[PDB]
Amino acid sequence: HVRTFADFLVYEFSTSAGGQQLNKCIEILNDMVWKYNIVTLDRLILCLAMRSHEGNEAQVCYFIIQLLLLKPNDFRNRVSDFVKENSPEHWLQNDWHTKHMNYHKKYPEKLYFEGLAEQVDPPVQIQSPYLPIYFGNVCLRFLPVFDIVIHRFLELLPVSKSLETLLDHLGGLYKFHDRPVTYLYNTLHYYEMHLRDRAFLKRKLVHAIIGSLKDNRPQGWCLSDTYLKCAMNAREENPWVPDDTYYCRLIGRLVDTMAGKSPGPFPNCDWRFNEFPNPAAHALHVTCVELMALAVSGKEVGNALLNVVLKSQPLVPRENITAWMNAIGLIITALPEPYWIVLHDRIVSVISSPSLTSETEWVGYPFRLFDFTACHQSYSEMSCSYTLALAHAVWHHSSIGQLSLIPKFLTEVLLPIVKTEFQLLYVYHLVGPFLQRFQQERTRCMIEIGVAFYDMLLNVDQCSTHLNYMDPICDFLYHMKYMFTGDSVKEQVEKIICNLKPALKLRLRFITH
Amino acid sequence: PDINKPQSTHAFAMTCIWIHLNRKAQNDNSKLQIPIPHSLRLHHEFLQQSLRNKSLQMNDYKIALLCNAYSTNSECFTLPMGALVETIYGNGIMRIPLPGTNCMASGSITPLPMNLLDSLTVHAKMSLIHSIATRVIKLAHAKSSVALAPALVETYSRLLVYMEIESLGIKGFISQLLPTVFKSHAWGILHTLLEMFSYRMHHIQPHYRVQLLSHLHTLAAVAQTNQNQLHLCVESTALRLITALGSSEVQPQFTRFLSDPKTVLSAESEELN
Amino acid sequence: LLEGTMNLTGETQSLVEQLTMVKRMQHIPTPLFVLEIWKACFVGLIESPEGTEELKWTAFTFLKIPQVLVKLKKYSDFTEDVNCAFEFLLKLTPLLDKADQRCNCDCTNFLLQECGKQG
Repeated sequence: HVRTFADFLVYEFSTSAGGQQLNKCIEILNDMVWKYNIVTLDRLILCLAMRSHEGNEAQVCYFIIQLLLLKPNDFRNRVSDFVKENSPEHWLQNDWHTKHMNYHKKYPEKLYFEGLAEQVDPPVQIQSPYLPIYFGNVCLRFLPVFDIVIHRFLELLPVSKSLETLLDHLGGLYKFHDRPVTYLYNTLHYYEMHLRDRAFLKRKLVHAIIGSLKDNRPQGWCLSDTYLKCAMNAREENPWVPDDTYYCRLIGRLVDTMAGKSPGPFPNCDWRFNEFPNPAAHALHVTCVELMALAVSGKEVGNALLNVVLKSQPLVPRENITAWMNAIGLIITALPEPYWIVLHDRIVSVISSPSLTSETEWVGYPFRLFDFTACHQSYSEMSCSYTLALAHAVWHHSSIGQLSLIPKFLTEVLLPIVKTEFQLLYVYHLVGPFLQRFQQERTRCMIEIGVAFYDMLLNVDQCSTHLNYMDPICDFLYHMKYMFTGDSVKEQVEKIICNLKPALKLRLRFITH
Repeated sequence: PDINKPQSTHAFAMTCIWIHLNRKAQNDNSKLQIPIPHSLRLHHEFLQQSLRNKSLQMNDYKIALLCNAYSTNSECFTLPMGALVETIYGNGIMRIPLPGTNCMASGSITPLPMNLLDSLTVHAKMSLIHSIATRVIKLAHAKSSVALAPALVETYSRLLVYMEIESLGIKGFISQLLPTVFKSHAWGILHTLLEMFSYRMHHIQPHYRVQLLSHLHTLAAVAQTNQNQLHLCVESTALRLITALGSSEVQPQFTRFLSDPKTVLSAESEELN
Repeated sequence: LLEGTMNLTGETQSLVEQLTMVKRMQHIPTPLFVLEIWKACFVGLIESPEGTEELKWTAFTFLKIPQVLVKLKKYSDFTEDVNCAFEFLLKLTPLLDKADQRCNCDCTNFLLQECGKQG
């Protein structure tokens, strides 16, 4: 019923002339919703916001919501009193019932068309007994609708200023929100495309949510000091671009929280009544929220996060770097796609290094050149070891959805670049360990990786005179055949096998069967 | 030591341990009698004289001391247990007026705080939960129009947090108390349970959540949910639960209910789905 | 590292004869020998704590080992082996960077000039 009326109202407002008519219409709408209490405000606004209009009708309905919220003084004189006489912490106090009585007697609530009953000229009285109400009011019933209408407003482009004024006037409602941080995280991660260009709106949103609850919670619970000091101020066409020390501080807070410290960078809380079961989860969510809300594009942020460990950087001591790898992987996997997509370009850059193609001074094992545990002694050769370690760490903490993007990259980009055997060994070391996960969850990816490996071997064999490490390669191929792929990749293998050099053909007879 | 410190309860714990073992000496007393240790008798002297006195209240923690000492007794536990019960229940003390028309509740408004609630043992906890459940189901079967005491519903909310009691807690409650209260056809106790669900928990396991949502759709559809308050409550809880689902848990949760999708979604309201 | 730790005041003849004896005992190519010597010297320098021990280690690794290399030349083709060992050593960027940032100067340039002085 209410949705059809909501559609009628927006259609009427799409045909209503602007001026005094609009003001009187919004006033009489306020009167129906509250002066007679025909319908609770939350249901009516949810019905208005659950429309699928196209063109200017969406703007008309959005503007009608805006006029119904902020123009009306009566709605405001309730949320301010509620947020001034109540606090989110309920388990720590014993005098809540009388405060509820005071608030409810200040503003009576009618749910059985009471106000509509009194206004009738004949005397109409309601005699249906109520039911026990211990926690209910209009503000808490309206709060989820407020969140959903914030989402609807972000879906459309020219209604940014309405969002700004709505937040600036009703930021106090979120003092009682049960899970505000996760709401921010999901909202910012879901609308990244629509918010990469509007940095001011994103800054306003995050600032309002954090400053809503800046009094009850202890100091430094969500945001860092440097961000609350520099970037908190209004922009002046010179957005605060950070140096590497800021990123180093963020990663250090996460590894200190996860490792376990008695003082702790984050003050302790009662996890029984919070939304985050563990300190580690809370730290991960707040770090992701703070890093994702910057005005810098994703590529530079991701590149800086990677360069925290790649480049020679103090404040990161040795014999502890695996924890830093862990923190980087956990943070970068939760960020949206434009941030973590830079690792492919990093691998492409390192595979084209001169030390892999021409400078092959090291005639010994390349097997120990790629073992990062050799960092125990001072053998961190080049970025090859560090990039290999980060690729392993990032792909370990990633889901199958992120890993499914690997075979296309392997068969499209790296295929026409690998010429020598060291690059082939590098890609083998890079891809090998995750065949288990691939076979568990997606067999098509397994087929693609097998055929890509065979094609790469053929290209290297055609373009290279000889292979000094053919025995490990043959052993690895036999292991892959007898463990993971079984006998599924058969038809596409004989054509590649038949064209190889006679020694490889002699040592790969059993592959075809 | 001093009683006001909760840690001193831990100090008395070993003494209570001995008491429990002597209670196991109640039956088969002729086999394996173990005498009192030397240093414990001075401590043991205090508790019995405390038991003999008839001035016990939450000002100190001696009420919790008695509960921990005698939880395994059928005659010594009944006095402290009741002594908590009428205080958190208001057994006919007064009729405080709830907001709206025809809403009468008991005069008790002060529940047990966290320090006192966490100063008890698991057995006393489950005994209290069972007693509260028995009287609330008794009120539901008696068709009482009197609203329950606010202090006891706050205590009810504060006793479901503990994770160790899921055998007796949320599973048993959702499985038994809710269908029985629904079948009693009261809709006052039902409304109190629904509003407690809405604004008084944070950690509920996903299968309990989906079962509760299916219960709401069952109760929401039939049983004449035409009264404005009932549908508002049901409407509010249907949107509060749906909008709070975890991102990575919905996929393993809904794959269990694939055969009958009608139990997890509504028909009358398009807003929910 | 053992020779540089304790008996820094000993005669270099014993060190030279021990190094040649070890080289003969297990077949070691010359570039690997020189690269291992330089890497051992640098890693011993880096781990030295602040104080007179750092000064002693710097003096050892920048003064004494050129005479060891000169005596190896005299007892023993060696020039290109030294160049090859140096180009191996130059690949290790993080070790050189840590050693450089510890001593607040480009120690590689000073080492190259010192070895060039010896010819």
